[PDB]
Amino acid sequence: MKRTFQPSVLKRNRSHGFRARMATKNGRQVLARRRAKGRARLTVS
Amino acid sequence: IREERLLKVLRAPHVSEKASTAMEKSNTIVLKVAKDATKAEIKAAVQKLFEVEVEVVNTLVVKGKVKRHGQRIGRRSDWKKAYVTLKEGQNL
Amino acid sequence: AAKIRRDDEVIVLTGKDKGKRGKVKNVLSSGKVIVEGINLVKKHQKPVPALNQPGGIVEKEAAIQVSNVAIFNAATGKADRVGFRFEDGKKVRFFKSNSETI
Amino acid sequence: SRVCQVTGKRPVTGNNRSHALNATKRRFLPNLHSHRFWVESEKRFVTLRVSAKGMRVIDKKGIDTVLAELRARGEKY
Amino acid sequence: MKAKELREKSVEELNTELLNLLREQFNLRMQAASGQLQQSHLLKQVRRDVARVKTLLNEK
RNA sequence: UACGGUGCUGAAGCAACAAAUGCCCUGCUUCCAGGAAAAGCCUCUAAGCAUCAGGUAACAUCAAAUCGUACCCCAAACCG
RNA sequence: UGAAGGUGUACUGUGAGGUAUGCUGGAGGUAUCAGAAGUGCGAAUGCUGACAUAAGUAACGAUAAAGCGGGUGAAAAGCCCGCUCGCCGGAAGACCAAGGGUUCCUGUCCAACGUUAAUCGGGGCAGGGUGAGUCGACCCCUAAGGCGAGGCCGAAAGGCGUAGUCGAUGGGAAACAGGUUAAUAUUCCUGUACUUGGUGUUACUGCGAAGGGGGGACGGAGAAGGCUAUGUUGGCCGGGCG
RNA sequence: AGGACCGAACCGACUAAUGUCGAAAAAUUAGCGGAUGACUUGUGGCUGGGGGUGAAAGGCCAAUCAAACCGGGAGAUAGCU
RNA sequence: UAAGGUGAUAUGAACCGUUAUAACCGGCGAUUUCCGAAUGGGGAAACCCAGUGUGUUUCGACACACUAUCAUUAACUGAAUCCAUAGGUUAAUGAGGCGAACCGGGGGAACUGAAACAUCUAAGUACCCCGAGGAAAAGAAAUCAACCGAGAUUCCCCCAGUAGCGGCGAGCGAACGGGGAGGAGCCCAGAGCCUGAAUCAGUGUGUGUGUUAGUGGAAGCGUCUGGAAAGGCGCGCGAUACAGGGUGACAGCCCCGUACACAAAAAUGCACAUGCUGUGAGCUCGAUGAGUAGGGCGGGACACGUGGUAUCCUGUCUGAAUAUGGGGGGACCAUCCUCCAAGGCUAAAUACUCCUGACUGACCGAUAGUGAACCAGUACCGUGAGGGAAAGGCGAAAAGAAC
Ligand SMILES: [K+]
Ligand SMILES: [K+]
Ligand SMILES: [Mg+2]
Ligand SMILES: [Mg+2]
Ligand SMILES: [Mg+2]
Ligand SMILES: [Mg+2]
Ligand SMILES: [Mg+2]
Ligand SMILES: [Mg+2]
Ligand SMILES: [Mg+2]
Ligand SMILES: [Mg+2]
Ligand SMILES: [Mg+2]
Ligand SMILES: [Mg+2]
Ligand SMILES: [Mg+2]
Ligand SMILES: [Mg+2]
Ligand SMILES: [Mg+2]
Ligand SMILES: [Mg+2]
Ligand SMILES: [Mg+2]
Ligand SMILES: [Mg+2]
Ligand SMILES: [Mg+2]
Ligand SMILES: [Mg+2]
Ligand SMILES: [Mg+2]
Ligand SMILES: [Mg+2]
Ligand SMILES: [Mg+2]
Ligand SMILES: [Mg+2]
Ligand SMILES: [Mg+2]
Ligand SMILES: [Mg+2]
Ligand SMILES: [Mg+2]
Ligand SMILES: [Mg+2]
Ligand SMILES: [Mg+2]
Ligand SMILES: [Mg+2]
Ligand SMILES: [Mg+2]
Ligand SMILES: [Mg+2]
Ligand SMILES: [Mg+2]
Ligand SMILES: [Mg+2]
Ligand SMILES: [Mg+2]
Ligand SMILES: [Mg+2]
Ligand SMILES: [Mg+2]
Ligand SMILES: [Mg+2]
Ligand SMILES: [Mg+2]
Ligand SMILES: [Mg+2]
Ligand SMILES: [Mg+2]
Ligand SMILES: [Mg+2]
Ligand SMILES: [Mg+2]
Ligand SMILES: [Mg+2]
Ligand SMILES: [Mg+2]
Ligand SMILES: [Mg+2]
Ligand SMILES: [Mg+2]
Ligand SMILES: [Mg+2]
Ligand SMILES: [Mg+2]
Ligand SMILES: [Mg+2]
Ligand SMILES: [Mg+2]
Ligand SMILES: [Mg+2]
Ligand SMILES: [Mg+2]
Ligand SMILES: [Mg+2]
Ligand SMILES: [Mg+2]
Ligand SMILES: [Mg+2]
Ligand SMILES: [Mg+2]
Ligand SMILES: [Mg+2]
Ligand SMILES: [Mg+2]
Ligand SMILES: [Mg+2]
Ligand SMILES: [Mg+2]
Ligand SMILES: [Mg+2]
Ligand SMILES: [Mg+2]
Ligand SMILES: [Mg+2]
Ligand SMILES: [Mg+2]
Ligand SMILES: [Mg+2]
Ligand SMILES: [Mg+2]
Ligand SMILES: [Mg+2]
Ligand SMILES: [Mg+2]
Ligand SMILES: [Mg+2]
Ligand SMILES: [Mg+2]
Ligand SMILES: [Mg+2]
Ligand SMILES: [Mg+2]
Ligand SMILES: [Mg+2]
Ligand SMILES: [Mg+2]
Ligand SMILES: [Mg+2]
Ligand SMILES: [Mg+2]
Ligand SMILES: [Mg+2]
Ligand SMILES: [Mg+2]
Ligand SMILES: [Mg+2]
Ligand SMILES: [Mg+2]
Ligand SMILES: [Mg+2]
Ligand SMILES: [Mg+2]
Ligand SMILES: [Mg+2]
Ligand SMILES: [Mg+2]
Ligand SMILES: [Mg+2]
Ligand SMILES: [Mg+2]
Ligand SMILES: [Mg+2]
Ligand SMILES: [Mg+2]
Ligand SMILES: [Mg+2]
Ligand SMILES: [Mg+2]
Ligand SMILES: [Mg+2]
Ligand SMILES: [Mg+2]
Ligand SMILES: [Mg+2]
Ligand SMILES: [Mg+2]
Ligand SMILES: [Mg+2]
Ligand SMILES: [Mg+2]
Ligand SMILES: [Mg+2]
Ligand SMILES: [Mg+2]
Ligand SMILES: [Mg+2]
Ligand SMILES: [Mg+2]
Ligand SMILES: [Mg+2]
Ligand SMILES: [Mg+2]
Ligand SMILES: [Mg+2]
Ligand SMILES: [Mg+2]
Ligand SMILES: [Mg+2]
Ligand SMILES: [Mg+2]
Ligand SMILES: [Mg+2]
Ligand SMILES: [Mg+2]
Ligand SMILES: [Mg+2]
Ligand SMILES: [Mg+2]
Ligand SMILES: [Mg+2]
Ligand SMILES: [Mg+2]
Ligand SMILES: [Mg+2]
Ligand SMILES: [Mg+2]
Ligand SMILES: [Mg+2]
Ligand SMILES: [Mg+2]
Ligand SMILES: [Mg+2]
Ligand SMILES: [Mg+2]
Ligand SMILES: [Mg+2]
Ligand SMILES: [Mg+2]
Ligand SMILES: [Mg+2]
Ligand SMILES: [Mg+2]
Ligand SMILES: [Mg+2]
Ligand SMILES: [Mg+2]
Ligand SMILES: [Mg+2]
Ligand SMILES: [Mg+2]
Ligand SMILES: [Mg+2]
Ligand SMILES: [Mg+2]
Ligand SMILES: [Mg+2]
Ligand SMILES: [Mg+2]
Ligand SMILES: [Mg+2]
Ligand SMILES: [Mg+2]
Ligand SMILES: [Mg+2]
Ligand SMILES: [Mg+2]
Ligand SMILES: [Mg+2]
Ligand SMILES: [Mg+2]
Ligand SMILES: [Mg+2]
Ligand SMILES: [Mg+2]
Ligand SMILES: [Mg+2]
Ligand SMILES: [Mg+2]
Ligand SMILES: [Mg+2]
Ligand SMILES: [Mg+2]
Ligand SMILES: [Mg+2]
Ligand SMILES: [Mg+2]
Ligand SMILES: [Mg+2]
Ligand SMILES: [Mg+2]
Ligand SMILES: [Mg+2]
Ligand SMILES: [Mg+2]
Ligand SMILES: [Mg+2]
Ligand SMILES: [Mg+2]
Ligand SMILES: [Mg+2]
Ligand SMILES: [Mg+2]
Ligand SMILES: [Mg+2]
Ligand SMILES: [Mg+2]
Ligand SMILES: [Mg+2]
Ligand SMILES: [Mg+2]
Ligand SMILES: [Mg+2]
Ligand SMILES: [Mg+2]
Ligand SMILES: [Mg+2]
Ligand SMILES: [Mg+2]
Ligand SMILES: [Mg+2]
Ligand SMILES: [Mg+2]
Ligand SMILES: [Mg+2]
Ligand SMILES: [Mg+2]
Ligand SMILES: [Mg+2]
Ligand SMILES: [Mg+2]
Ligand SMILES: [Mg+2]
Ligand SMILES: [Mg+2]
Ligand SMILES: [Mg+2]
Ligand SMILES: [Mg+2]
Ligand SMILES: [Mg+2]
Ligand SMILES: [Mg+2]
Ligand SMILES: [Mg+2]
Ligand SMILES: [Mg+2]
Ligand SMILES: [Mg+2]
Ligand SMILES: [Mg+2]
Ligand SMILES: [Mg+2]
Ligand SMILES: [Mg+2]
Ligand SMILES: [Mg+2]
Ligand SMILES: [Mg+2]
Ligand SMILES: [Mg+2]
Ligand SMILES: [Mg+2]
Ligand SMILES: [Mg+2]
Ligand SMILES: [Mg+2]
Ligand SMILES: [Mg+2]
Ligand SMILES: [Mg+2]
Ligand SMILES: [Mg+2]
Ligand SMILES: [Mg+2]
Ligand SMILES: [Mg+2]
Ligand SMILES: [Mg+2]
Ligand SMILES: [Mg+2]
Ligand SMILES: [Mg+2]
Ligand SMILES: [Mg+2]
Ligand SMILES: [Mg+2]
Ligand SMILES: [Mg+2]
Ligand SMILES: [Mg+2]
Ligand SMILES: [Mg+2]
Ligand SMILES: [Mg+2]
Ligand SMILES: [Mg+2]
Ligand SMILES: [Mg+2]
Ligand SMILES: [Mg+2]
Ligand SMILES: [Mg+2]
Ligand SMILES: [Mg+2]
Ligand SMILES: [Mg+2]
Ligand SMILES: [Mg+2]
Ligand SMILES: [Mg+2]
Ligand SMILES: [Mg+2]
Ligand SMILES: [Mg+2]
Ligand SMILES: [Mg+2]
Ligand SMILES: [Mg+2]
Ligand SMILES: [Mg+2]
Ligand SMILES: [Mg+2]
Ligand SMILES: [Mg+2]
Ligand SMILES: [Mg+2]
Ligand SMILES: [Mg+2]
Ligand SMILES: [Mg+2]
Ligand SMILES: [Mg+2]
Ligand SMILES: [Mg+2]
Ligand SMILES: [Mg+2]
Ligand SMILES: [Mg+2]
Ligand SMILES: [Mg+2]
Ligand SMILES: [Mg+2]
Ligand SMILES: [Mg+2]
Ligand SMILES: [Mg+2]
Ligand SMILES: [Mg+2]
Ligand SMILES: [Mg+2]
Ligand SMILES: [Mg+2]
Ligand SMILES: [Mg+2]
Ligand SMILES: [Mg+2]
Ligand SMILES: [Mg+2]
Ligand SMILES: [Mg+2]
Ligand SMILES: [Mg+2]
Ligand SMILES: [Mg+2]
Ligand SMILES: [Mg+2]
Ligand SMILES: [Mg+2]
Ligand SMILES: [Mg+2]
Ligand SMILES: [Mg+2]
Ligand SMILES: [Mg+2]
Ligand SMILES: [Mg+2]
Ligand SMILES: [Mg+2]
Ligand SMILES: [Mg+2]
Ligand SMILES: [Mg+2]
Ligand SMILES: [Mg+2]
Ligand SMILES: [Mg+2]
Ligand SMILES: [Mg+2]
Ligand SMILES: [Mg+2]
Ligand SMILES: [Mg+2]
Ligand SMILES: [Mg+2]
Ligand SMILES: [Mg+2]
Ligand SMILES: [Mg+2]
Ligand SMILES: [Mg+2]
Ligand SMILES: [Mg+2]
Ligand SMILES: [Mg+2]
Ligand SMILES: [Mg+2]
Ligand SMILES: [Mg+2]
Ligand SMILES: [Mg+2]
Ligand SMILES: [Mg+2]
Ligand SMILES: [Mg+2]
Ligand SMILES: [Mg+2]
Ligand SMILES: [Mg+2]
Ligand SMILES: [Mg+2]
Ligand SMILES: [Mg+2]
Ligand SMILES: [Mg+2]
Ligand SMILES: [Mg+2]
Ligand SMILES: [Mg+2]
Ligand SMILES: [Mg+2]
Ligand SMILES: [Mg+2]
Ligand SMILES: [Mg+2]
Ligand SMILES: [Mg+2]
Ligand SMILES: [Mg+2]
Ligand SMILES: [Mg+2]
Ligand SMILES: [Mg+2]
Ligand SMILES: [Mg+2]
Ligand SMILES: [Mg+2]
Ligand SMILES: [Mg+2]
Ligand SMILES: [Mg+2]
Ligand SMILES: [Mg+2]
Ligand SMILES: [Mg+2]
Repeated sequence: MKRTFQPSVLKRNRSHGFRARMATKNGRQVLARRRAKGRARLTVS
Repeated sequence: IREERLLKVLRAPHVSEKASTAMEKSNTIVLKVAKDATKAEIKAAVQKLFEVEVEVVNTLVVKGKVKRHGQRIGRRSDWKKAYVTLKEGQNL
Repeated sequence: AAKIRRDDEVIVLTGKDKGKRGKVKNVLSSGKVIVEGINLVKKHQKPVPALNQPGGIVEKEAAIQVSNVAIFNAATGKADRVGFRFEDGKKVRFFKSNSETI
Repeated sequence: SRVCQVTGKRPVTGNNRSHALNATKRRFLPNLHSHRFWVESEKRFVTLRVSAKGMRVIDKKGIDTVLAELRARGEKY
Repeated sequence: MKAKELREKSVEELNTELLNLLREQFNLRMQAASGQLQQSHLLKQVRRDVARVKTLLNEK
């Protein structure tokens, strides 16, 4: 009966993507964290 | 016209039923080309290396299959094939 | 500077083939030689469909550790430790006690 | 930003103490005003955002002497 | 072969590059995939012999 | 006839009537709540330029790259 | 010539314990007196793994429905072929977008996965399969809106915004019929077309934007008229005489 | 003409029974309300936590809301078990 | 360096070598796709799309370079408007982003404690931001002291839980003085006779002696159990080497090391000569930091909560004397004493360890030790930020079980 995740790759990338993160001071720090932790998938891309 | 590099375009001839049926009946050759490799470059390469009269080149990108074996996933490389149609002066 | 090497008559110091002598077939990277007629192991070779398919047991020459073998002197008539020295420009081996060159 | 071009007076912080000494954070902004100064060296008006005390430094020194110090730091006016 | 290839002309040394690419690499690459080639070692040494030349003709 | 078919042939291939929520219709009447933008496109000339450069037709010849193209898609392949 | 550990047995101390030893085990162990503690577990709806119980119990996911004959096979209610029966048919059909991401197709295999079996499968394992000037994206323009040189503003971070530049869900050139593959087809083939560019010849001639104008270019409802998709019935054609 | 009428799609959710270790962390079945409008829906945008948004119910803001979620202060503190 | 090499799971196939042109390990290079500050414009990172010139080309078009922004600098130039300025062009140089902690600044909580709570505490703590450097800050007295004296700064030990501060509660808590580590000083607000002298400054430059490859490197034997001897027993031998690890059980002498003796074509880190684009001592003479010190007002910092409250900082409004001058000595005053503010610079002792090398543990030994001994920040979970596992061991040798 209509769940929360209703996927859309445009929305996904525009919202959470690499360039979306790069755009902002705080979004750049997220990447700096995921790199510091050492994640394989740095963003969803 | 693009000397030296033309040699790097054509990787190998492709072997299949669909490839074979298109030898005699359609007068084409199917072949694995470089991931770059434009239809002009494939044509110009066949025109020099194989040295035959090319009518037109059709091209596509084949997606690699995800082969999970043992306990690890691993996908094949994406490779590009080119159906190269030949003129009436044909051989191989 | 490997002390035991390719075309070299050795004698076995330890193991079921203690006292036997033979030539080295090939030294391995791991530090193990394959001396002929020494570690004879009776392998059960499975008849693989492709190429040859004999189907039978075979006495293969297994590997032995380098420290289990010493070069045969052929003068004293026993095992001897190897050294290294510079005779002429090149480096060469020698027997400790009865200082000869190989 | 609320910064005097002459003195460099910027907004400092501090408390706003009540009768019962309830410390609540505040700011002390400086008395800034965009004012036009006649530079008699090159015959024109120069607009500067200065504190009231800035104006007194410009009165005490020369406008050209202050602009000389402003130009050394790498500013515009 | 390097010591011999080093003493060559800048125009003449291209002809060896083009000869290494023209046949050899291409021919063996096409012959390998068709299943006519037994000697697989040739693919390696040709690729290294190109690199040698393409290194050698970067003199400026 | 591998029982799959496959090359060969291959007749008629019209008229009436009914008929859309499609199309004409970005129409028409009509109403008040008064109904995107910008290029492509046609047109006009300044700054310019005058046996130039451009346009115009008719023609010939090239050129049209690259990526997607399987499959499911009111579902066992999506979200649960 | 058998350590620790495991497992029994027999002695033994007031107790926590200790000693000896059979079997298993196959390389460690440690007297003594000292020294130091991650020093002792039955509970904390403690924590992790294992394993019970209920129990061979409920359940096996729409009450659209099966039946039989033959085939393959170690085995067939379920797979294949056939013939009946049934159910959907503004869908439970057929194409798409989004979203998945090889599930497609072929051969092969039945451990696990499938709420049963499985010779079957969207399962395992190999190998194939996605062909475009015209379909879509790309590109061209823009909406809401995002970003935004200078800028204005803000302790710093940054905020807003001009020129611009992005941003479709909208506007903007052109391809259709039939044939074909185990699997693609407005893409391959055959038959007919069409569009926008670049580039040479001829005969003419007043051309050129960051500009002007036109156009693109737009609402709801309603009503009618003509059409077509399509359907029906004759006609013609090929079989049919039960 | 109409926030007109009846009625499918579509949007809803008044009654009942079922279901409640479900077919389903809100559904099914049979009825039920709106159905040219203050309608409905696709695609993309904007508003952010004492903040948003709200034809107002403390409703809604990713199955979480009288103050979201994640990380941190942090082993908060617990005269209690 | 070298007789075995073509990395691993992980074999096969085809090869490559043996006294040196295989592999292997280092120094210096060459290449160095795309994304990413990303920088030609854009963008849903790993894609789309160009401009300009150049140089070839068979109509088709190839190849390589450039082209971000900003900040200084310079030349072209240049609107309202006469002069110029704003602006616009290209070039020179630099900046941009990432990274563990430590460091200095700009902001800056609350839970908590006070047995409630609001001053106070937690605490200038967590966190956010900015800017550095191998350290950073401080720093050569307008400092203390007590009529005695010291002599920049930082860090350690006391002084001392002292004096004080404090809803005089909870709590906060110095300084003087003493002992140590470490030591060092200078430059401008400029005239003199005279001047390259001290000094730090290019860089070469021989040097030293490290770093990045390495080379040599002693001495064991027989019997007894046993699958296997390094073990038992007997006889030896080395030891500037008995650290350690491997080898079919526990090896000084089997192997690899070890002590020790050595070793560089090339690149570099230091420590002395040192030619020097390029840099001034000593003198005399002076000068000696103004919207400044101080004050009023409001805040903050000082152990010190406005209190009798010195001292420091400054948002605000004011405002001296400037060396017969002024600051300080904890309200304030007068004598005595001591210093010279309103401009700068400066090594060492000190803090830290993403990372590199060796070594060490009354540290852990697979529910421990990292989350991660295993291909783990993985599978998996979440739209996302983010969370986040389980999983070690055949044997001495695959001899991994032909039939
Ligand atoms: K039927
Ligand atoms: K705390
Ligand atoms: Mg979104
Ligand atoms: Mg941060
Ligand atoms: Mg994370
Ligand atoms: Mg991800
Ligand atoms: Mg074609
Ligand atoms: Mg294509
Ligand atoms: Mg791959
Ligand atoms: Mg407070
Ligand atoms: Mg004005
Ligand atoms: Mg180069
Ligand atoms: Mg048939
Ligand atoms: Mg009709
Ligand atoms: Mg009908
Ligand atoms: Mg109209
Ligand atoms: Mg036209
Ligand atoms: Mg015209
Ligand atoms: Mg053509
Ligand atoms: Mg073409
Ligand atoms: Mg399709
Ligand atoms: Mg289908
Ligand atoms: Mg279907
Ligand atoms: Mg469908
Ligand atoms: Mg449905
Ligand atoms: Mg369907
Ligand atoms: Mg569910
Ligand atoms: Mg599902
Ligand atoms: Mg015994
Ligand atoms: Mg005994
Ligand atoms: Mg015994
Ligand atoms: Mg025993
Ligand atoms: Mg025994
Ligand atoms: Mg025992
Ligand atoms: Mg023990
Ligand atoms: Mg015991
Ligand atoms: Mg038993
Ligand atoms: Mg028992
Ligand atoms: Mg015993
Ligand atoms: Mg016994
Ligand atoms: Mg036993
Ligand atoms: Mg052991
Ligand atoms: Mg042991
Ligand atoms: Mg022991
Ligand atoms: Mg014991
Ligand atoms: Mg003991
Ligand atoms: Mg102790
Ligand atoms: Mg315990
Ligand atoms: Mg207990
Ligand atoms: Mg227990
Ligand atoms: Mg377990
Ligand atoms: Mg049963
Ligand atoms: Mg029961
Ligand atoms: Mg029952
Ligand atoms: Mg039952
Ligand atoms: Mg059932
Ligand atoms: Mg049933
Ligand atoms: Mg049934
Ligand atoms: Mg039969
Ligand atoms: Mg049978
Ligand atoms: Mg069978
Ligand atoms: Mg049968
Ligand atoms: Mg059979
Ligand atoms: Mg049979
Ligand atoms: Mg049978
Ligand atoms: Mg049967
Ligand atoms: Mg049957
Ligand atoms: Mg059935
Ligand atoms: Mg059937
Ligand atoms: Mg059928
Ligand atoms: Mg029905
Ligand atoms: Mg119907
Ligand atoms: Mg379609
Ligand atoms: Mg899926
Ligand atoms: Mg995919
Ligand atoms: Mg699969
Ligand atoms: Mg299938
Ligand atoms: Mg099968
Ligand atoms: Mg079975
Ligand atoms: Mg199996
Ligand atoms: Mg089953
Ligand atoms: Mg089940
Ligand atoms: Mg199948
Ligand atoms: Mg399958
Ligand atoms: Mg196209
Ligand atoms: Mg069309
Ligand atoms: Mg699109
Ligand atoms: Mg294009
Ligand atoms: Mg355009
Ligand atoms: Mg645009
Ligand atoms: Mg707008
Ligand atoms: Mg805009
Ligand atoms: Mg903006
Ligand atoms: Mg600019
Ligand atoms: Mg600027
Ligand atoms: Mg700006
Ligand atoms: Mg303004
Ligand atoms: Mg902004
Ligand atoms: Mg605009
Ligand atoms: Mg669109
Ligand atoms: Mg169009
Ligand atoms: Mg379109
Ligand atoms: Mg069209
Ligand atoms: Mg058709
Ligand atoms: Mg046809
Ligand atoms: Mg036909
Ligand atoms: Mg199909
Ligand atoms: Mg055609
Ligand atoms: Mg024709
Ligand atoms: Mg014709
Ligand atoms: Mg025509
Ligand atoms: Mg047309
Ligand atoms: Mg045309
Ligand atoms: Mg216009
Ligand atoms: Mg429109
Ligand atoms: Mg309308
Ligand atoms: Mg109406
Ligand atoms: Mg009417
Ligand atoms: Mg009509
Ligand atoms: Mg018709
Ligand atoms: Mg028709
Ligand atoms: Mg009829
Ligand atoms: Mg008949
Ligand atoms: Mg009848
Ligand atoms: Mg109305
Ligand atoms: Mg109505
Ligand atoms: Mg009625
Ligand atoms: Mg009704
Ligand atoms: Mg629907
Ligand atoms: Mg309902
Ligand atoms: Mg509902
Ligand atoms: Mg009722
Ligand atoms: Mg009922
Ligand atoms: Mg129940
Ligand atoms: Mg039930
Ligand atoms: Mg209902
Ligand atoms: Mg009713
Ligand atoms: Mg009704
Ligand atoms: Mg009604
Ligand atoms: Mg909806
Ligand atoms: Mg939306
Ligand atoms: Mg938003
Ligand atoms: Mg909140
Ligand atoms: Mg918050
Ligand atoms: Mg807020
Ligand atoms: Mg508000
Ligand atoms: Mg509402
Ligand atoms: Mg209420
Ligand atoms: Mg909720
Ligand atoms: Mg609620
Ligand atoms: Mg709350
Ligand atoms: Mg709250
Ligand atoms: Mg949330
Ligand atoms: Mg902490
Ligand atoms: Mg707690
Ligand atoms: Mg070596
Ligand atoms: Mg061979
Ligand atoms: Mg060489
Ligand atoms: Mg060499
Ligand atoms: Mg590289
Ligand atoms: Mg960019
Ligand atoms: Mg560049
Ligand atoms: Mg640049
Ligand atoms: Mg770029
Ligand atoms: Mg797009
Ligand atoms: Mg100038
Ligand atoms: Mg002008
Ligand atoms: Mg002018
Ligand atoms: Mg530049
Ligand atoms: Mg440059
Ligand atoms: Mg910087
Ligand atoms: Mg930086
Ligand atoms: Mg700090
Ligand atoms: Mg800091
Ligand atoms: Mg700090
Ligand atoms: Mg602060
Ligand atoms: Mg508090
Ligand atoms: Mg509180
Ligand atoms: Mg309290
Ligand atoms: Mg309390
Ligand atoms: Mg309370
Ligand atoms: Mg701070
Ligand atoms: Mg921070
Ligand atoms: Mg920063
Ligand atoms: Mg250091
Ligand atoms: Mg440095
Ligand atoms: Mg410093
Ligand atoms: Mg300093
Ligand atoms: Mg100072
Ligand atoms: Mg001084
Ligand atoms: Mg002095
Ligand atoms: Mg001093
Ligand atoms: Mg004295
Ligand atoms: Mg003294
Ligand atoms: Mg002293
Ligand atoms: Mg009181
Ligand atoms: Mg404190
Ligand atoms: Mg304390
Ligand atoms: Mg004293
Ligand atoms: Mg002393
Ligand atoms: Mg001292
Ligand atoms: Mg001392
Ligand atoms: Mg010392
Ligand atoms: Mg010292
Ligand atoms: Mg001393
Ligand atoms: Mg010294
Ligand atoms: Mg001195
Ligand atoms: Mg001094
Ligand atoms: Mg001065
Ligand atoms: Mg030395
Ligand atoms: Mg050595
Ligand atoms: Mg040795
Ligand atoms: Mg014996
Ligand atoms: Mg013997
Ligand atoms: Mg005996
Ligand atoms: Mg015996
Ligand atoms: Mg035996
Ligand atoms: Mg022995
Ligand atoms: Mg014994
Ligand atoms: Mg002796
Ligand atoms: Mg020993
Ligand atoms: Mg053992
Ligand atoms: Mg012993
Ligand atoms: Mg011994
Ligand atoms: Mg040892
Ligand atoms: Mg001994
Ligand atoms: Mg020494
Ligand atoms: Mg040297
Ligand atoms: Mg030498
Ligand atoms: Mg050198
Ligand atoms: Mg001074
Ligand atoms: Mg001054
Ligand atoms: Mg003062
Ligand atoms: Mg003051
Ligand atoms: Mg005073
Ligand atoms: Mg004072
Ligand atoms: Mg005052
Ligand atoms: Mg007053
Ligand atoms: Mg005052
Ligand atoms: Mg005051
Ligand atoms: Mg106060
Ligand atoms: Mg205080
Ligand atoms: Mg008092
Ligand atoms: Mg008093
Ligand atoms: Mg005083
Ligand atoms: Mg003075
Ligand atoms: Mg004096
Ligand atoms: Mg004097
Ligand atoms: Mg006086
Ligand atoms: Mg005085
Ligand atoms: Mg003093
Ligand atoms: Mg003082
Ligand atoms: Mg005084
Ligand atoms: Mg006093
Ligand atoms: Mg005092
Ligand atoms: Mg004092
Ligand atoms: Mg006085
Ligand atoms: Mg002074
Ligand atoms: Mg003086
Ligand atoms: Mg002062
Ligand atoms: Mg001072
Ligand atoms: Mg001051
Ligand atoms: Mg000051
Ligand atoms: Mg000073
Ligand atoms: Mg320095
Ligand atoms: Mg130093
Ligand atoms: Mg030590
Ligand atoms: Mg130890
Ligand atoms: Mg330990
Ligand atoms: Mg252990
Ligand atoms: Mg663990
Ligand atoms: Mg264990
Ligand atoms: Mg375990
Ligand atoms: Mg963890
Ligand atoms: Mg996920
Ligand atoms: Mg295990
Ligand atoms: Mg193993
Ligand atoms: Mg083992
Ligand atoms: Mg077996």
